[PDB]
Amino acid sequence: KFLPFQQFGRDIADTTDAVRDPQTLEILDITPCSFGGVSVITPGTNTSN
Amino acid sequence: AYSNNSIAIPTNFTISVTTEILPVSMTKTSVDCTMYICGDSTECSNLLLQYGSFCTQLNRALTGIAVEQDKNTQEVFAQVKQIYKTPPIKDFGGFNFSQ
Ligand SMILES: *[C@@H]1O[C@H](CO)[C@@H](O)[C@H](O)[C@H]1NC(C)=O
Ligand SMILES: *[C@@H]1O[C@H](CO)[C@@H](O)[C@H](O)[C@H]1NC(C)=O
Repeated sequence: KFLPFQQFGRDIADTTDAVRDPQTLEILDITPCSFGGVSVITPGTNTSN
Repeated sequence: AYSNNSIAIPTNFTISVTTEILPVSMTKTSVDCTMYICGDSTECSNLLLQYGSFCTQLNRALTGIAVEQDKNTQEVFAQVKQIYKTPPIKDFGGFNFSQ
């Protein structure tokens, strides 16, 4: 519930998780995407590629 | 007390049971390096490489923590090599194992 006297929104980490348009008042939350790191599972080079 | 001749010997006994908790594995998170450090940005791939491949010495070890987590729960519980089962009739000479 957004009280109609605030302007911005920031959960934590200075994350400005409230973006609103002057004409219409809507609240929103911002989070980084899923994303993933990688690792290669290789048997012996001399065995197979 | 004591002198040149004395000793104490028990006459009765009492079986006792006591727990001993022990951590074995910990829920392992898989946190990546780029997104966290830098999300989707045009300069994300250029300024990131100025330092080098330090993410190689960052995410390489995190997976090792994860794998070692299950190796801890494999050697602990999977000691016996065959899975047994108690007889259908519970008759152990008076002992109760229902708990
Ligand atoms: C890998 O395979 C090659 C065969 O070309 C062999 O000469 C070498 O000793 C092997 N190395 C290992 C570590 O098995
Ligand atoms: C068990 O211990 C009690 C004292 O707690 C003792 O009086 C009794 O003799 C012991 N049991 C036997 C079989 O002696």
